[PDB]
Amino acid sequence: MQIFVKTLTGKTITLEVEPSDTIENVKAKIQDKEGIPPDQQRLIFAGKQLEDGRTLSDYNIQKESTLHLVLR
Amino acid sequence: MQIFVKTLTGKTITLEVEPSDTIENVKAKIQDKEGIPPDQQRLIFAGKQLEDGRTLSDYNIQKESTLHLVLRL
Amino acid sequence: MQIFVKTLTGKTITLEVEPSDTIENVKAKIQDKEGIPPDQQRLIFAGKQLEDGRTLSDYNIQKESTLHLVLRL
Amino acid sequence: MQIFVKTLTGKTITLEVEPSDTIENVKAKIQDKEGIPPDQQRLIFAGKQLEDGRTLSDYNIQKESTLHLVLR
Amino acid sequence: MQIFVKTLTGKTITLEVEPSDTIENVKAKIQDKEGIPPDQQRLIFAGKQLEDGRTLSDYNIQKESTLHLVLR
Amino acid sequence: MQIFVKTLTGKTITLEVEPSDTIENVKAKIQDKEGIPPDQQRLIFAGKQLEDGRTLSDYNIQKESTLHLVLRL
Amino acid sequence: MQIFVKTLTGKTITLEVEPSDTIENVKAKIQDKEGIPPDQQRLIFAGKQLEDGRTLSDYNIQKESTLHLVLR
Amino acid sequence: MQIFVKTLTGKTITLEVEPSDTIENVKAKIQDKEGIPPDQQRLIFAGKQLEDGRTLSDYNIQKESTLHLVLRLR
Amino acid sequence: GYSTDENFRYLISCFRARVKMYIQVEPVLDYLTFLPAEVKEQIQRTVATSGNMQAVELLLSTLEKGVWHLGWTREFVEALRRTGSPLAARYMNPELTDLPSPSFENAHDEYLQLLNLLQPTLVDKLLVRDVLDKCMEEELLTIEDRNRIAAAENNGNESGVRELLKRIVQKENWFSAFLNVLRQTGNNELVQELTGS
Amino acid sequence: GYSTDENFRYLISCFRARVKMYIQVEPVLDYLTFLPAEVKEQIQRTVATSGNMQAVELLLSTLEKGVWHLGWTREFVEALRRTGSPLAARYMNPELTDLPSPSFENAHDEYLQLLNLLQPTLVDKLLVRDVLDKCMEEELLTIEDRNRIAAAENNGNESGVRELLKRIVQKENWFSAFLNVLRQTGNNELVQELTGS
Amino acid sequence: GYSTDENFRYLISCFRARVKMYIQVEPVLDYLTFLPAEVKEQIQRTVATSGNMQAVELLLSTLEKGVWHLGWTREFVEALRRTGSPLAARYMNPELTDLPSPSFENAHDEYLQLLNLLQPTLVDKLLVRDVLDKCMEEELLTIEDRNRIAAAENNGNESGVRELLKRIVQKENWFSAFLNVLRQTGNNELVQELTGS
Amino acid sequence: GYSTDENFRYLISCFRARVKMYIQVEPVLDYLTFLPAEVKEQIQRTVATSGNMQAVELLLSTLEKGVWHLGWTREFVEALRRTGSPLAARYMNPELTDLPSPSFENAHDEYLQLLNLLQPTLVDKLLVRDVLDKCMEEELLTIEDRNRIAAAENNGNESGVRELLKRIVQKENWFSAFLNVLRQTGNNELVQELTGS
Repeated sequence: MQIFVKTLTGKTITLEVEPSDTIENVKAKIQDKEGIPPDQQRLIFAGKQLEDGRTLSDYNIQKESTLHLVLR
Repeated sequence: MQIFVKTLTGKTITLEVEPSDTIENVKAKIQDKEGIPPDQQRLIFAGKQLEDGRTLSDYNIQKESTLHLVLRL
Repeated sequence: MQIFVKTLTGKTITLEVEPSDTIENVKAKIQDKEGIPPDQQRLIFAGKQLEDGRTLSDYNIQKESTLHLVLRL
Repeated sequence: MQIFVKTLTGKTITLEVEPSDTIENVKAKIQDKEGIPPDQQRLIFAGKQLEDGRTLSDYNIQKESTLHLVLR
Repeated sequence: MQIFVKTLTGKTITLEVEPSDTIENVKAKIQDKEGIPPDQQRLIFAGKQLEDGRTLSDYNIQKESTLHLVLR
Repeated sequence: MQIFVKTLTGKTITLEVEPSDTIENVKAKIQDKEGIPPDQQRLIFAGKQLEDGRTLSDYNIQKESTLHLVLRL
Repeated sequence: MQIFVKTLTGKTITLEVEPSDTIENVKAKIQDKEGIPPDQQRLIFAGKQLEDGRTLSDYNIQKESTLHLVLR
Repeated sequence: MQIFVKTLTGKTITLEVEPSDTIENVKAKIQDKEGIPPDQQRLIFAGKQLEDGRTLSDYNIQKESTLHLVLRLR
Repeated sequence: GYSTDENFRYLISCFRARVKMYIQVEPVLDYLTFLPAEVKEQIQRTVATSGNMQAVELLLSTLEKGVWHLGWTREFVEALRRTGSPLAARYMNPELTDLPSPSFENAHDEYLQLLNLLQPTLVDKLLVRDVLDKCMEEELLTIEDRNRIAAAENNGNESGVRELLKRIVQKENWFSAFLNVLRQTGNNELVQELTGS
Repeated sequence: GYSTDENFRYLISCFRARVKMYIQVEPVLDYLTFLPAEVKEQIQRTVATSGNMQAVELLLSTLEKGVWHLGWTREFVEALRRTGSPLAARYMNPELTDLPSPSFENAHDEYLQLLNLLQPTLVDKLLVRDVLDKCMEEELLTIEDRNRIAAAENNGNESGVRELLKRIVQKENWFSAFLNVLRQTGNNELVQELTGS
Repeated sequence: GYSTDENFRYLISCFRARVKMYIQVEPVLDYLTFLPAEVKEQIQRTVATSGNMQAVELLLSTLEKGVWHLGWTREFVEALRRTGSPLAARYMNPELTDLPSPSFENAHDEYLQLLNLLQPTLVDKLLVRDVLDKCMEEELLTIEDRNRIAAAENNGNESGVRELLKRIVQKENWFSAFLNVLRQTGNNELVQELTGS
Repeated sequence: GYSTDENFRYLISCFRARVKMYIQVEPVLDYLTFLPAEVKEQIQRTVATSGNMQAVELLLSTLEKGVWHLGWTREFVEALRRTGSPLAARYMNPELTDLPSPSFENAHDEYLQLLNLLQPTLVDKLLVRDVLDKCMEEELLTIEDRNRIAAAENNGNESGVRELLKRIVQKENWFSAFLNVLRQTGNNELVQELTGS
């Protein structure tokens, strides 16, 4: 399961993830791929923010889904 | 009988009941497969509360009918 | 004078009358043209059940007007 | 005179009939070309049940008009 | 200065007139090229009957205004 | 104090007046330019009859305003 | 417990207030948080003033209950 | 901050203002940059007429906000 | 000399500006039995949302386009005749006999414009609780129209006068009758302010 | 022996014209949870813009095209059943054991098509002030509809009736029930007009 | 741009929200003679269906787009000054002379919000039958607006007071005037509640 | 970020579906001065044709493309702030600390689906005639909303409720305020229904 995180800069972040993965692990791999501290990170899916505890299955985020990353 | 229960997040789970079950059965077997407290469950069907006392059939649920599972506040 | 009679199903009947004709005459043409008995015709014009004893000129049915035919009990 | 008889499966059924036949006949022509017993047949035109007693012209069935068939 | 006296038969008729001219003048112009004597035609503009006396200026008949013609 | 008066045919007239002027002068001003006698003249402003004995100042007319002109026997 | 306040500017401010806090407590802490002086104000809840010496326990101020404060 | 005023003609005047500046102050800035005297200016912030005595912070005029300028003409 | 439907489509093309003012479309729909119920529903909406006059334009337009069953025109005209909009019936009548004289059309256009101008005067000085009954008695308001006005002045006398002035301006020879109504009732001041004498 | 979804998509294609007369789309939308609130509002506008019958035509269309979460078909039927339009439920239930006999359908298309013909007679002579109370008792009007009628009569009685005669025609066995309302109520003469005997 | 028509257009853009809350569009439609008889009907229907504010928008929108006879912007403003919405007349004047001082606009803008928070007390403890007559001579209610309040008073006092409050807040200097009513009325308790003192 | 535009053009990209629920586009078009008057008509009709939400989609779309005047974003946000719907003012703000905590956003999506599931219960039992007054005490209805609640109540109570529930779900922290309205009126049944106490 790969999902598309798109940033303000415009470059899209594609993440090889799994429905079992929690939000933090999604935030965790962003550190590796761009060096953005997770505190700054806050993911948005269809106008819904992502609580860190839940997993990708809780939000019905399926294959080839689009995520939004907003900083500050 | 073969009922869908739509949780608020949308992760619907298919059920199989007897078309005249007491609501305690359908409530109980949710947590058997889903895991939310057998009292936190508040089932909404056609804009109506589902009180535990009545049976499924009296609320006139047919097959493939969907119940809405909203958590107790 | 030319009159159109439309039944409930949707078909029309082409009539030949004249304003001094009584309703029974119109119903009489309804007899031999398609075959409904005089007691089985109710004639509705402009939302008015036409009285039998009257004549067309009483209701002012002009040329190529339309009469609605409703069968009775 | 011709009609199209749509079924659930989408395999439209075509009939070469004449407006004088009763609904039984089109309910009997389906026997000759599909074999569904006539009793089970419920034949609809423009959202109106076709009474078996009446004939097709009585329902204003015009040339190559569409017809719906409901089973069981 | 041009007007179009549209008719029942559909053939629009184009009349060189002048806003000084009165209605009977264009009705007289019906004699020239139509052959309908002026009495039994009844010219109409924008849902407004054109009188016997007044002039087209009085009814605001400017460039490229259309008239209608009802007979009998 | 440019003002306008509107006839019902759609034509418009332009006037130069002063706020304390009587309507009589305004009506008489219309007559001089179009010939309609002041008896037949009837002036409507702000949806009311304009009395002859009063002035524009009484009826709060400003410049560039448009009055309405209607006639009667 | 927390309560909301809406100044006649309409703005929503989250406050931390206990029902052990009377009006004299909240009168300054809104001034401390915003700067509307405690004597040039008045509190509007359920369409009413609020007495300075009384506790919010008197007034049935549930958690998340929203206030409004005015400029006298 | 850096706020904008829209005039009737269309051209917008950009001001180097900060929330510490009162409306009298910004009205002077319009005059220094455009030339309308302060007594003639009436500034509008989204359907709210701006009082002369108060400051931008009183009206929650954030940076890059906008103003509408209407002049009591003849 | 053509078929009645052809020149009737012409008449609602020529006099469309007139009859858009004279047709009260809410009750004429009860008689148009040729109109599919999905159209009478739409027109009964444009009456409710976009005003009566924009509904007549829709009604006439949906009458031009689209073929209706033979014999519709006599139904539409008899509809206008007995929903209490006789003046529109004169124009629509394809026999073209009771069509009013142009001076009548010219005058009653002038009186209408005069009524629009003086409306703020009328609305502030006219009490419908005292003028409807005579208007019924003078046959320029229908039972349909009195019910509408008497129910549209429950929210204030003035709002009823707005409705009364919109209705009567469709009746035949309405001005003379309307003045007669005002004169017959005690409301003598208006006619002095309305006819200028 | 087939999928329940495709059975229902078939019925709203067969009985589309039949049912759009019977569905009151305004209240059924409360019960439709699968429909996005973006579309539920477009239909609520088509009610206000183009009348109920052209809104159902949109509602049924937006169900036929567009995949919804499984189990919606039962929700729609229980929407129709308990929104006060049970006659539409029978034509929707893929258990076809409940639809009315063909003679009943024809007997109620005539009784409806007769009601349209006699509509001007009713609108003149009917008084919804004393018909609403007993129509509710005879269970052919829902509390949603009584509010609508009693609020669509505020602009006159005749506007109330035209709203009443659109609500009645959707109910079950209405004609006999409606006449039973008219017989007990003082409107006895309408019966002789409406039944012709 | 030194044209008055174009200046008035821009002045609305600055104040478009304020005027919508300050215009009673039912009366102002009388004096707008230049408006077509059709648009004047559509706006009265927008009052009934989608609220007064979406009607004033239609009134405004149709004013700017589309030319009118020169000098209409004073006909429009004078209409608002005398149809019981004088406060919008203050804003609307292109020469901008009579624009309320920003101290006044801000102070009343929070006064208006104050009433909204005090309606549940007002609608209870205030009764229209004993305040309307006094409210007239203070000149913050017109004959047009008095009838509606007396009309809305029919279905209970509470609906009457909700109509009075919706109506005074458009009048010039209304809060000070409203208090002068209350203190001169038996509701001397409310004036303590309105300003706290 | 770097620039106010690309900040804002991207905030409507992320939160488009979250504000579509929250923006009431009819009143917010007043303050959007930068929008050409011809673009505004293109939206004011989409509100009329295809409901509010499909119009906000059109509005936010027509901003994400097309150059606009400098300071348009802060003009847009100030529109949302003072149009009475501040919830979308949190997301649209190029400043980030305004936007709500993810539990708060979640907690309300639950409080929203609770209405969309219990709406038929609410619609039948709620009476906007008396609950409206306390709804504006909690300031959860604006000046513009109450006009549309009061106007939509013209045709039946149920249309009032169906429109009330469409409004209050756009206010910040409404569920707790809405219950306070329901508890402090006669509707102690609904609060029992909403929260299952």
